[PDB]
Amino acid sequence: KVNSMEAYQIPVRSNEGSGTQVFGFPLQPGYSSVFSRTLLGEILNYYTHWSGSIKLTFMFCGSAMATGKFLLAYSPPGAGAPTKRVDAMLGTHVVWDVGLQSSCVLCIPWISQTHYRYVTSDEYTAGGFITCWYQTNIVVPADAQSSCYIMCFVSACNDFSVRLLKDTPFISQQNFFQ
Amino acid sequence: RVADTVGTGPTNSEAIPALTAAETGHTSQVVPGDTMQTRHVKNYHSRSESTIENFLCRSACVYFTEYENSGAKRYAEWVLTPRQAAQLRRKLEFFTYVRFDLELTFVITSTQQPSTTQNQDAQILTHQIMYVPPGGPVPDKVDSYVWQTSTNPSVFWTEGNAPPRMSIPFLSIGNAYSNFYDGWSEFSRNGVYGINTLNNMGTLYARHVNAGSTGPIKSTIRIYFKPKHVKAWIPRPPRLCQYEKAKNVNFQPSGVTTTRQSITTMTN
Amino acid sequence: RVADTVGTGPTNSEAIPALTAAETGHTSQVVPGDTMQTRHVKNYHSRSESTIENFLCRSACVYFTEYENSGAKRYAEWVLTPRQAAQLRRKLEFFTYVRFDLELTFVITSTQQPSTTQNQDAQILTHQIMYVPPGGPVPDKVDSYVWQTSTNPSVFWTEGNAPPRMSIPFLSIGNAYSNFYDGWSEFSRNGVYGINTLNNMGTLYARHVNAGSTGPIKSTIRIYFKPKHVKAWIPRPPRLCQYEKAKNVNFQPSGVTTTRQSITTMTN
Amino acid sequence: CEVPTRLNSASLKQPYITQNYFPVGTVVEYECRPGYRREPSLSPKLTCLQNLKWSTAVEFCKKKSCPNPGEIRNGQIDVPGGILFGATISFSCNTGYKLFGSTSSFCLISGSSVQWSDPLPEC
Amino acid sequence: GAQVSTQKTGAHIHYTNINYYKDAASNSANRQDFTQDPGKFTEPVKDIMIKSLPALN
Amino acid sequence: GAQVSTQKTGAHIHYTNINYYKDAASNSANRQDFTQDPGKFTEPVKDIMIKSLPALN
Amino acid sequence: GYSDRARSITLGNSTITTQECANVVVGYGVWPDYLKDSEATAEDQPTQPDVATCRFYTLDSVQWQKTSPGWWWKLPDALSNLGLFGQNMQYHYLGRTGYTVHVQCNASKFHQGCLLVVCVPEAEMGCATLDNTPSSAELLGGDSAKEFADKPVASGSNKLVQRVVYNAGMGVGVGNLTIFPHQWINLRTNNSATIVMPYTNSVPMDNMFRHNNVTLMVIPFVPLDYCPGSTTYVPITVTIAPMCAEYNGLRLAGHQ
Amino acid sequence: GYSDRARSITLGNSTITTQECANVVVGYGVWPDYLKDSEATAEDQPTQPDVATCRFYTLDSVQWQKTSPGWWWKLPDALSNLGLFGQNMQYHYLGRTGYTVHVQCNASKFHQGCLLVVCVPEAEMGCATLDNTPSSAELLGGDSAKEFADKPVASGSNKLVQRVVYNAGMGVGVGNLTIFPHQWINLRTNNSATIVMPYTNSVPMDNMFRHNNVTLMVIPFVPLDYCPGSTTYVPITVTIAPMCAEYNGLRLAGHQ
Ligand SMILES: CCCCCCCCCCCCCCCC(=O)O
Ligand SMILES: CCCCCCCCCCCCCCCC(=O)O
Repeated sequence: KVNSMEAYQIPVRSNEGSGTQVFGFPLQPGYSSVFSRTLLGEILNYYTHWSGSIKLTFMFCGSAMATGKFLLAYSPPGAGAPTKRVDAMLGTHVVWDVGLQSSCVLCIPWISQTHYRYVTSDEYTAGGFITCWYQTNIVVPADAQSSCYIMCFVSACNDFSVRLLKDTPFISQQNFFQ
Repeated sequence: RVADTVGTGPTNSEAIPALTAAETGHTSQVVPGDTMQTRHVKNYHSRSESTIENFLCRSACVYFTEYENSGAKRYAEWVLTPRQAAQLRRKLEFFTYVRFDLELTFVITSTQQPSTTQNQDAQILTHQIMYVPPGGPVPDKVDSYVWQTSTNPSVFWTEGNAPPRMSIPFLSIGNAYSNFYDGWSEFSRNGVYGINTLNNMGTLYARHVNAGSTGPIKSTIRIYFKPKHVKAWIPRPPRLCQYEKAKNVNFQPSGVTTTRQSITTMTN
Repeated sequence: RVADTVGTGPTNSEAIPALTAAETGHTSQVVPGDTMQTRHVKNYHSRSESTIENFLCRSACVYFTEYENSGAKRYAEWVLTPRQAAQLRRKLEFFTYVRFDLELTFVITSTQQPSTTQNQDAQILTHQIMYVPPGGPVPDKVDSYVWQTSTNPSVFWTEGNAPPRMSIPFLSIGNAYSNFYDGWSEFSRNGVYGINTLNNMGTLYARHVNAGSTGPIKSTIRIYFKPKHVKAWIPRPPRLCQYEKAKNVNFQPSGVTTTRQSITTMTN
Repeated sequence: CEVPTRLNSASLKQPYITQNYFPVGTVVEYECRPGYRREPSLSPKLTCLQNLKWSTAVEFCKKKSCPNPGEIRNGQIDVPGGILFGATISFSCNTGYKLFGSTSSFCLISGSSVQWSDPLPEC
Repeated sequence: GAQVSTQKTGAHIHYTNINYYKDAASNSANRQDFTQDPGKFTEPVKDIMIKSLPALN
Repeated sequence: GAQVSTQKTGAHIHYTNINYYKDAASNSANRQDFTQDPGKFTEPVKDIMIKSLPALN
Repeated sequence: GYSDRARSITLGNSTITTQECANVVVGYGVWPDYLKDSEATAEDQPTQPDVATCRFYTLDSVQWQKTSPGWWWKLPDALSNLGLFGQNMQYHYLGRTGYTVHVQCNASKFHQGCLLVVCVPEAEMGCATLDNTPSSAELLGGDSAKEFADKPVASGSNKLVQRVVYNAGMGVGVGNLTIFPHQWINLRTNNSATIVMPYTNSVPMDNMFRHNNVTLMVIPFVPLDYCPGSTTYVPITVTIAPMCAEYNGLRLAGHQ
Repeated sequence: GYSDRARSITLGNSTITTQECANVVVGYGVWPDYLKDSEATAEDQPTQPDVATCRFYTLDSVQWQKTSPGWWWKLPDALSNLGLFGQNMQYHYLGRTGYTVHVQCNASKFHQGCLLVVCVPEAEMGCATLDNTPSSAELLGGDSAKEFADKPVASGSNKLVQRVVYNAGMGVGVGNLTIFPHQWINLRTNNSATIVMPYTNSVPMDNMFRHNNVTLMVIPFVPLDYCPGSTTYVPITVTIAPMCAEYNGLRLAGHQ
C-alpha cells in the first residue's frame, strides 16, 4: 500500500458488531514509520529533541447519506496499548459525530515527565499510544456504498519546539552526483 | 518564546472548537484547552534553533578534487555548484528562492605518492586557488599566463597554517537564487531544461606553485560552503527519493514511507 | 572569610554548651570559647578554594583512543561518558544532581609505526573530529558520505599548533544531569537498571583527512573535560571501594578503613 | 561501469554476479540475503550512469524478527539486544530455583525463517 | 563604534562587537532574529474562520 | 561594554573583561562566588536548638 | 452565527461532540453542586478527586432490533468497576454524586423509530412472584444492560423481576414516565439525548453499593424500521459522567 | 508549660503520639508543597486526593535481634499496594509525593542499643556479580523489609544485591551516611524517629513504578543487649505518610 495512494486511506465500513478498532500507532512524531515522512517528521529528523502538543485532524470521505460515531483516544505510557474500547475509554478521548462538519481535531497534549523528548527511539522518553474505535456503527441507506475512508492530517500546536541540530538519516550518497 | 498554556475548566456550551472543515484548506488553530481541562503552565521554551538562518548557517563539504606535482594532472578545475553533494542540497531545497551571502573555506592536504625515487627531501608546498568568472581565459596548462590573476581573485596558501577563507556577496543577476526552474533556455522550448539554465557562477582552479620535492605528491582540496544572512521564500516538500544527477531532478520512484505489520501495530 | 575567634573568660554558670543530644540528628554549633578561655584572634583566612565550581573546574582526561592511516582501523569512535576514568568520576559523584556547561579540549599526537617501507617522506597530517547526536547516520567507513558534516559539528586540525577546544552547553532534556539513577528503563521493571538509562549524549568520531606518508602512522586522541558554571544539589558520601565498570555501580566489598596496632596507638 | 556496489542486506542476482561487463544504461538487480526480509517501498535496481558510476544504492532489505521469546516459569529473560536476526537472550531463575538447560538463545536462521535454536530451560 | 548586545542565556549578560571590514557582506551571521508569522501559510482563507464557530454555516 | 572587577589579593587591584561570543555558555568560569549556608545540612531540626540550653527538656 | 443543533461537552480529559442533538435537559432545574456546610452531617473531611472520577465513562453497546422491548441500567452499579470512580466508591462508606447521561444512536434518512430516555429516581422494581422480592443478580447487572420483556414473566417459585415494558416493572403506565427528566430520540430528527441530573435523596449522603439513587431506562416506543438493502445493525451507546462526586468514611476496601 | 519530649502529628484520619522523642528533622530545610505553575511541564489538570492518599500507613513489623545487620525499604514501592495511594499510582502515569517517616522502637531502662534511621535519595545498589545488575525481585520487595548482611555475598553467576552493611550496598562508608537527613534512636534516650522529606528529583514529575526517589534504611550501629530475665522480643515498626501527593496522566490501570 505504500506504492499507491492507498497508504493514506483509513478503511472504515458497516459491520455487525460494536467496539472494534480502526487503527492504532505510537506517539513518535519523527521515528515511527507513520510519522517519519510527513512535514512535521521531516523537520524533526533534523533535530535531536522535541516538545509540545500535536494536532491530528480526521476528515470523513464517505457519502453524504452515511452517518457514524467514533472514539479517538490517546493513552500515556505505563500500561500497554489498550486492546478493548473500555480500556481506551479511560484515557484522553474525543467522541466524533459525523455531521455537516466533515472534520474533528484530536489534540494530543504534553504529558511528559521531562521538558523535552528524544526524536530517536528511546524507552525512557516514551510517548504513548493513539487509537480509534467504532463508538456506534456506520449506518447507510439502500443504494449507498457502506465502505468509506477517513483521511488523517498531522499538525503541530503553537507550543511546539525543537532543539539540537543533527544530520537527517534519510539522504545518502556513494559518489559525487555529476 | 512558545505560547504559555491557559488553564480551563468544564464546558457544556454550543461552541464547537473541535469540529471544523479541512476542505477550506485552513489549518485549525486549536489548543489543548479546547478539548480537555488543563492547568496554567508558563513555558520558557524558545524557537531560537529553528530560524532559517541558524538552520542553514553551518559549513558543509560541497566537493573535493585532487592534483599532482608531476605527470599529466598538474592542476584541478571545478565549475561551482551546490548540487554535487546530498546534504546541503536537500537542506537548501526546502525553499524555492533563497538569497544569501557566502563564506568559503578550503581544506588542502598533501600525501606522498609511492615512488622508486631515492634521497627524497621535500620543501614546504605552496598552493594557489583562482576563480574565473564566465568569459575569462581558462588556463590550458599549469605554467600558463593566466595565473598572474590581474583581476581574477586568487589566494596563496603555504601548508601548515589555519585554512584559507574569504566572504562572497550575493553575486546574482536575478533578485534571488532559484533552486528550481520550470522552463528551457531557448524561446523555442528546446535545449537545456531545468535549473542548469541559471547556473553560470564561474569556475575554480587549483595548483601547486612549486614542485617541492623530487618525489610525486598528490594534494586534495575540499570546499566548504556556509550561507550567511539568508532570506527564503515559498517553502517546498522535502525530497522523498535519492538524488541521481546534479544537473537534472530525474529520480527513481520510491514508496511513500516504510511498512509495518498491521494498521494496529505499534512497532515499525 | 572564616569567622574570627571571640575572647572569653572563666565561667561558673548553668549554661551547658558542651552537653548536647546527637540523637536529634543536629550538628552542635559550639566554638572553642565555650569549653576553654580564649583570646581575640582576627582571621583573614578565606574559603575561596572550597567553592564547588573552583573544585570541579579543572581539565581532566576522560578517555584516549588510537587510529591509523592504513589497514583496517582507519577511524576511531567513542560513545561520550564521564565514567570511563576514576578521578573526575569520583570528584563528580560527591553530588546527586549537577548542572554545568562544558569546555572540551583534544590532544592529538601521531607516532611512526615500524615498517620495512623505504624512501619515507611524510607531509603535515590533518585530522577531523566529528560529533554525531543520537539518531545520526554513523560512519560505516573512513571515506563515507557522512564526513561532509552538513549539520553535525566538526573540527579540522593540522598538526603543530595550539590544541583544538570548543564550549558545550548543558545539552540535557532533564533539569539537571543525574550521577545516580535508582530505576529501570521499562515500566515493567526490567531491562537496563541504573545510570545507563539516562546516558544518551551521542557519539564522537576521529580520522585522518589525508594519509600523509607511504609509511604507517598511528595517531592517539585524548579528550579533556572541564566543567564551567557548576550548580550542585544533594551531597553524597565518597566512594570507599574501587570502580569496576562505568555502566554499573557494582563493587568488590572493602574494609571501612585501614587498621592500626591498638585502640591506644598513635602510629598507623 | 565497475562491479556493482556491495550492500550489507542485499546481493546481486544470478545473471549479474557472473557478468563482468556493464555498458552505460545497464540495470542490475539485487536480492535479499538469508535472514533479511524485503522492504516493499524500495526497488532493488541500479542503473549505470554516464560517468561510469552506479545510481545511489540504499539498503533494499531489513533484518527478520525472531518470534516472541515467550514467558518462562519461575524466572526471567533479559532480551538485551532486541529480537532481530542475530540476537542473544539470556535466562535466569529466582532465589531457590536451579536452572536446568541452556543459558542463552541466539536468534538464528532455521529453514526459511529465523528461529531460536536453544529451547527454554526449566526452573 | 562598538555594539553592545545581549548574549543567549537560560530562563528561570552582554557582548561587544566591532566591524573591521567595509563590505557588510563580511560581517558575522545574525543568529538573533526570532520573528514568526504563520498567517501566510496556515489559515490562508479569504474569510476569517473563528474557532468556536461552525466552519460551514 | 567592559567589566572592571577586583582581583584576588592577600590581606593584612582591578582587572578588565570583555565578552566576545554571543552564547553565554562560552564565557570564563566564575571563580568568585563566596557564599555559604550550612543551615540546610547542619542544624536541620524543625525546632531551633539554642546552644547554652539543654537539648532535651 | 451558529446553529443550536451542534453541541460539545467537556469533562475531565473527555469531550463529546453531538453535531445533531436536541436541547440539554437539566434535572429539576438544578445543576449539581457540592454539599453545603449547613446541610452536612458527617464530621470528617471529605475527599474530592475532581478530575479522576468526574470524566465520561462509555458502557458496552447494545443492539436495537425490530422487536427490542427496552433496556435499564442502575446508575451507581454501572460505574462500580470503572476507573478510579469504582475504586474510591469501594474504600469509602458514604458517597454523593450527580450525573450526566449522553445516549447516542444514529441512522440514515431511510430508517425510522423513536426511543424514550428517562432518568427515574428510586425505581424500585416488583417481582414475578408476589411472596418474595427480586434478587440482586436479577435487579442489577454491571458491565451490561438489563432487558425488558414483551410478555408477562411467568409467576411461580422464583426471585425473578417482572419485566413487562408497559408496566415498566413498577406497576405504572409507561406513557406516564414523562414526569421524570426525559428526552426523546426521533431518528428523523435526533441522534442523541443528554440529561444532567442532580443528587436526589432524603439524606445528605448514602452507601452507593446498598442503594441506587437513579435508574436510566431506554425504551423504543415506535419500533425500528427500514427497507431491504440498508444497514440492519443499529446499536445504542450510553455515556455517563459523574459530577461533583465526593466521599466520606475512608476504611477497608470492599462492600462485604 | 510543657516538655519538648512529647509530640503529636495529625494527617488525614490518622494521629501519632510519640510521648518520648527527639526533635523532628525536616529534609533539607524544605517543607513539602505542591508543584508551581512556573515549574510545571505536563499540560493536563492534576488530581489531588488530599485526605485519601495523605494518611499514615503502617507497614509490617520486623524483629531486632542481637545480630541483626539492618533493613531497607524503597519508599515508593512500599506503599504501592496500600489503600487509595496505590490505586491512583497505578492508573496515573506521573506522580509527585513528599513523605513523613515515623520509626518506633521501645524498650526498658535495662535494654541497650542504637539504630540509625537515614532517608537516602537515589540509593542505587550494586550487585554481587560485576557483569550483571541486580534484579527487581532482589532490589525491592513490597509488603516486607529487605535485610542487609554481615558477610560479603558470594560472587558468581547470579543477579543478587551486594548486602554488606559496612558498604551499605552502595560502595560507601556506612558511617558517612550522616550527609542525608538522619536521626538516631538511642534506647536510653529515644523510642522513635521522625523525618519529613520533600520531593527530590531532576524532573518535575516521574513514574513511581519504574523509579524510586528515596530509600529508608534502619541499621543497628550499637547492638541490642539485655540481661537474662527481660523481654527478648523487641520489634521495630515503620509508619509512612504521603504529603502533598498529586498525579498527572490518567489512563488504563497497571504498570505493564
Ligand atoms: C581564491 C578566491 C576564490 C573565490 C571563489 C568565489 C566563488 C563564488 C561562488 C558562488 C556560489 C553561489 C552558489 C549559488 C547557489 C544557488 O544558485 O542557489
Ligand atoms: C568537533 C566538535 C565535537 C563536539 C562534541 C560535543 C560533545 C558533548 C558532550 C557532552 C557531555 C555531557 C556529559 C554529562 C555528564 C553527566 O551526565 O553528568
